[PDB]
Amino acid sequence: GTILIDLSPDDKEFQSVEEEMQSTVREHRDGGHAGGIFNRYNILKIQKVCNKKLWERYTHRRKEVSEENHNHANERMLFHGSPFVNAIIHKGFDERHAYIGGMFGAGIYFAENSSKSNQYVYGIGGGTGCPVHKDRSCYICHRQLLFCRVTLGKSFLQFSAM
Amino acid sequence: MAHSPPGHHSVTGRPSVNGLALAEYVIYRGEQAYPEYLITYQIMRPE
Ligand SMILES: O=c1cc(-c2ccc(O)cc2)oc2cc(O)cc(O)c12
Ligand SMILES: [Zn+2]
Repeated sequence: GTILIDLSPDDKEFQSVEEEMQSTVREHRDGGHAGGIFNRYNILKIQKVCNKKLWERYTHRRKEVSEENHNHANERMLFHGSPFVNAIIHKGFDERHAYIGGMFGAGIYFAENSSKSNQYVYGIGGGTGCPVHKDRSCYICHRQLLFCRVTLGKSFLQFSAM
Repeated sequence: MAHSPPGHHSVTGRPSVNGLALAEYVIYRGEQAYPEYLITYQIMRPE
């Protein structure tokens, strides 16, 4: 059901997505242990993910949340990095994409910092790094992450010692 | 997969120590996100 449409680097849509990626890189407290050492990315491709069924699933739930929260879906665009990105784009997010042992409970995690989601691309804590070189800081291998539309509704505020 | 705190739809993890870290968020239903853009990239070695 999913088709992927390549965006041209000349397209305003490509440029605003790339800007969000690059401008939200930060330094991490592990000194690059999990996701590598870097201040910026080489963006190779940005594809729009198009799936009618998954979109209608999303907007149906969004309306329910909005209606429970003074007509405010509290919708954000947020990053998600995962070894399962290929399953996600075809089948949608589900419990098999849950971070069972994460800080705030068994749920699906997203970040405002692209570099935070990058720590999860090769698995929890960077796993064993790229498949080819076993390198969490690989500068050669192509990585993928998702920039996702996320309905937060009424969000519980958890201050964390992070 | 856990539940949302009663009467909430998600959790906002707001870093209290590192003033430069941005927020992280958790949803408890897959239908609350749509994977809109797939981004293929390399990280770059600092110069
Ligand atoms: O982008 C994220 C992806 C994941 C993640 C965590 C565990 C999985 O099995 C798959 C993905 O965790 C995270 C945890 C965070 O605190 C922040 C994230 O952005 C993510
Ligand atoms: Zn590699």
